Amino acid sequence: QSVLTQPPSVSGAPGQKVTISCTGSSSNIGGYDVHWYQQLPGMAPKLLIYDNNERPSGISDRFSGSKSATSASLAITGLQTEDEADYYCQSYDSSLNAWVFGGGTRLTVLGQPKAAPSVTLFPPSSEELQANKATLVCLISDFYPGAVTVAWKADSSPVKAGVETTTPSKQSNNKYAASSYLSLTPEQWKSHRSYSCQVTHEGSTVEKTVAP
Amino acid sequence: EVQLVQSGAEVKKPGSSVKVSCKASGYTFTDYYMHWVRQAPGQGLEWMGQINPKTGGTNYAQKFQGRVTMTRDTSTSTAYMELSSLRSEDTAIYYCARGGQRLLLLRNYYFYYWGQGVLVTVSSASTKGPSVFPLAPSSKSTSGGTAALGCLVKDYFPEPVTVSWNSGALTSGVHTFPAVLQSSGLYSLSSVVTVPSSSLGTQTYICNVNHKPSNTKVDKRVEP
Repeated sequence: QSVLTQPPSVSGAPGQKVTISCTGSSSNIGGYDVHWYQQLPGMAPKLLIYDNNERPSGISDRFSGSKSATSASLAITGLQTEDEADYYCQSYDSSLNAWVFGGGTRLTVLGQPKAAPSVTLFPPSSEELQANKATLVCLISDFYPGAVTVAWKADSSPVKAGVETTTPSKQSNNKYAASSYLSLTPEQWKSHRSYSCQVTHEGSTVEKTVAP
Repeated sequence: EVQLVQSGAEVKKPGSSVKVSCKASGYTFTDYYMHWVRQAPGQGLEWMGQINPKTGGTNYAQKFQGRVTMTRDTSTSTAYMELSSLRSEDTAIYYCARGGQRLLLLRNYYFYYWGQGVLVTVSSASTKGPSVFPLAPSSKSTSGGTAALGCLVKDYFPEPVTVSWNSGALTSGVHTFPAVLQSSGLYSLSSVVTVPSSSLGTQTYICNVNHKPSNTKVDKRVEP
């Protein structure tokens, strides 16, 4: 899928160093220079490093690149909240005769206090039930950092079917929000004592449950 | 100074074809190769190919060989990328990015100048207005409280929808969540509003949901 290889994610406290690896082969990095792009959310990729270690005008010296044999590396010092973005390496492959990219590394800057999520669980409305559908809605908010997993139970038994969960999204207050939906038949809704939405955050669990 | 201005954002059906444009200004169009780079949402960058603006000559990435046509209109300084036989996995942001100078034997191969990118959404789904359902106040899930009530905006296509409360009069304590995409190919979202318990029965709460693509407006009163 992607010819160059990067770690999917790195993270750091403000002020610290992070390093992002880009691994290739003799057919790409072994023969060609490596360039690096910083993609802020909603933006086109922005050239961050070119020709292994050069910076475009405007790019801070906190960003440095290096290349070695068949890999390349992007070093970031004095990590800032502004550095939160996706980082891509790029080169060219002579075997493929094609430009090649790394799969990207998501950098998170831990610029807020850790916070457990608030969890609100809504039962199906009578209107949806009359449409012979049923959706439980689990709303998760004000957690930090922005990574949760959601587990649904019917009574005590887990349900994986019909579960749809958004990725976390940054609120206006810089904490995160997410939602999870459990689709049921109205029969399924009525035929259990309860349904639970369990949200796991940093190895801690917050749970809400509702009942017909 | 140099600007790459893109167009062609849309929602397509699988099997169809899309043509995205990239108009170059601020330099002599014919002096630099033009490249196309796609990015499926949440995913990485994918080189599609390049075009020589002077000659019209092209080189396509392997993956797209059977399906892509890159052209140029030198008189409008515009490069075109047409992708055919679209399927859902062609859902992506399509960027044009300027390459190295055409005549140079050893030219640069990073991308400094990018177009803003154009979203192409490929889905079998047809335009569908949402069903709106009230999320009746669960008093025992807002510790402290207050209490949160809301509106579920279910099964619409395509994005976006917008929601307000009380025709926009109520704005505080309002949280409208990012939509989710379901197996049906349809989207759903919720909007919730955190509110003083004693004010539940004294008004009250009406969610106004606008889905422009389907010309649907729903005003849902949420009773406790």
